[PDB]
Amino acid sequence: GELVRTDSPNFLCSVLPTHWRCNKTLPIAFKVVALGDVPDGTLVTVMAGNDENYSAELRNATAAMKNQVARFNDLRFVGRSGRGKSFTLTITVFTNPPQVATYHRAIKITVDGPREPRRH
Amino acid sequence: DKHSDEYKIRRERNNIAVRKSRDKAKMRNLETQHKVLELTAENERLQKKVEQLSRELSTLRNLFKQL
Amino acid sequence: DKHSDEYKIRRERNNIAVRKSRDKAKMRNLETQHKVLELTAENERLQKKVEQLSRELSTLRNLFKQ
DNA sequence: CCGCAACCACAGAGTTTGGAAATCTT
DNA sequence: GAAGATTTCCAAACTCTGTGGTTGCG
Repeated sequence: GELVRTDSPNFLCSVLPTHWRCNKTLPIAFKVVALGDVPDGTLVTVMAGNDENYSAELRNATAAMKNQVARFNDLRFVGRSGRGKSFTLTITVFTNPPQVATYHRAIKITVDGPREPRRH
Repeated sequence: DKHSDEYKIRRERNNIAVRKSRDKAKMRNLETQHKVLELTAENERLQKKVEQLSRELSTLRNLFKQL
Repeated sequence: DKHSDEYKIRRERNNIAVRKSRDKAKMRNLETQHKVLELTAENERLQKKVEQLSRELSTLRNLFKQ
């Protein structure tokens, strides 16, 4: 789905919802794109950071590069981000040498994810 | 327990839910085969007109090329 | 009796068979989906090939003229 | 007080998995 | 008919959202 520039000018990645429910599947498929040239089969990993949580547990945080893209299957966020705080994840392309990219204040992980205001 | 009133009811609804799903998947599968024919028809159709535009442009080029 | 040696063997035998067969089912299911994408690929590729030649003929027509 | 944003639990619809029977096909 | 294959039935184990009870904190 629509993509966005990263901290790095060599890689683009999928846009993410502002806030989503921990351990729930995302609206789109998370994918990383390399503008330069990168060897298919290049392992790519995603970590999620935050002041509060140093690194939050994730599911399907690894993916093999293919045709300049490393599509991720049902990537998932286990750890939470803390009220009002967002996760700043770290994409890490495993080439020679390993390359790094960052998407700042990317997604928010709460136990409920977006909910409908309570009718009280 | 296996004779609870809750039991049977919960159980009997799950059953309905299952019928639903089985039906659903069985259906998607079919729609897929359909989706495959659909395209096979298109590749055949595409393939025919492709061998056409190749003969027609290879013919026009023939009068031209050899004069 | 749903618990008489004979039945029991016959039962297990069938199970052995439903397992094998469910398996085949899924496999065939995947092949299809695969086949699908594999077409869509070829289908898209052919559409170009047409475009390519359609233009190419519009050129040897506008060319025969001039 | 109230409503928002987070947590926790925890119903209830969906799904996937697997052994029985029925139904088929050979 | 007989044997194996396929399908239909369900039960059980989980997975996928939702909603309700609470709570600090504007």
